[PDB]
Order: sequence, then structure tokens, then C-alpha cells
Amino acid sequence: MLPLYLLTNAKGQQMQIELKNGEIIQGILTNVDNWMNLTLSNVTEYSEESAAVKLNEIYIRGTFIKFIKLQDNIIDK
RNA sequence: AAUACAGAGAUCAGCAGUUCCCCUGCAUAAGGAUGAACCGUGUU
Repeated sequence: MLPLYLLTNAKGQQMQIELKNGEIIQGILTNVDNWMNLTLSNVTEYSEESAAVKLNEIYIRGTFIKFIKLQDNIIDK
């Protein structure tokens, strides 16, 4: 299935975003749009994968994402 | 008129062309017959 559909239904799951600058964002997905802009709650962002700021909500532009690790649960969920 | 002469003086065959008439083609005119499952006012 399409990446976007996959995302739209991962709403409420936990996922890990790598940004183009190296920052890693662990959080629970709360919203997606057609340009893959995200909003996540219960957030922890890291300066790099080596690792630590906790944030309540984060908005991420989709053009800035290298990849998004999904929970293995994904296919059945 | 007398004479000199020279003195009795081609055939077999083919094709097209006019004239009507039939067969078969193509053209030009008019005429008809029948067949063809589909419907134009924010990433390069």
C-alpha cells in the first residue's frame, strides 16, 4: 500500500523520524497531511542517533524527513 | 511517194482499315440492392 495511506492509519502509534539534519524524533503520531507534514505527541528529540529533550507536541515539515521507522506492529494494525 | 530500220509488242501470299454482332475487361454517367458491438456543445 501507499506510504501515505500507511501513515494515515498509523495514527496513534509510536514512530521514530530521522530528519535531514540528523535529529531523531521519537513520538506518537497524532496527525498527517497529504504532504507528509506530521504532528506527534509525547515527543523526545535527539541531536543525533548517538543518544535528549522531551516535548509535548511537535510539528515536522515533510520535506525535512529522510525516513520514518515504523513499529513492527504496523502491517496488522 | 521511194527508201532505211526495228517488224508485234509479270504471278503466288500475309496483315491491318470501313460495317454490323456476341464475349470479356476498365472508365463515365445515372440508377439501384445488402453487410460492417458503440454514443463529438510543499519530494524530480
